[PDB]
Amino acid sequence: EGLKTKDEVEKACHLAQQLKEVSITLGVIYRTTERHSVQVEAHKTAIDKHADAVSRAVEALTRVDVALQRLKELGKANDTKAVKIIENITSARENLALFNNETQAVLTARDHVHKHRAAALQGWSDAKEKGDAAAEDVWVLLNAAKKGNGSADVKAAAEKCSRYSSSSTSETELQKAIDAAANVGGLSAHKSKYGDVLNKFKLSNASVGAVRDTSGRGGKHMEKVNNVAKLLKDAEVSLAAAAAEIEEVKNAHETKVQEEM
Repeated sequence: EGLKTKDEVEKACHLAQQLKEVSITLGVIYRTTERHSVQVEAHKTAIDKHADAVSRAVEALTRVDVALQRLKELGKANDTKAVKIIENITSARENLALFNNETQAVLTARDHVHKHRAAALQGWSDAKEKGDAAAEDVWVLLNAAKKGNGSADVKAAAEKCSRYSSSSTSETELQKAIDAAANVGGLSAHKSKYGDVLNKFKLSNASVGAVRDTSGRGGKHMEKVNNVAKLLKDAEVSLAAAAAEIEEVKNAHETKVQEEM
């Protein structure tokens, strides 16, 4: 089986084009992930800045919990001023837990973006390696079809065939080309090669979809980070006051117990 009819030549031509288009279309699709890498890196910087900016609030909250733990040890954590202080600070405690949780979610999303991007890249590279080589195999038949005992129409079609598709490929178009070529004896020797090219295309493309979805979830977590970071910073002065007050309460109960022993 060489390509002897115009129909066989055209099905081979279209396939060779689509296989060669795999690397070009996938590079285009891959390049859409760079904006997501930039976004996640930007989230990480913003988180590091928020972590600095909230640290005085966090320090005050730690001081409060330290003093409360000591009041609980003394059996005096039911002191009405302690109770009042704990009420006053509970929203900030809750906001700190949310900041920790949403920042973690942002950072996991960041990790996942890079991982999906690395897989998209490797998928692209495998797809190109396979696609370019399978297209070369087809071109053996196409070039042979320019000469010999095929029809004049077969030879002319082979002469006309360009290396390149005029538009982007896709899972559907590549598969369409492969399926059309299933009818053609000489091309059928490479069927498994064609399959593996398509599988790598799918994998790369799916990884790019995962980058985009992951990055969208990341952004929504980051909005919550930004909201709660501001609430913590805003509470910093009242948290420092609360820490001093409960320290005083705790110190009074310490000295009452010392002086009573």
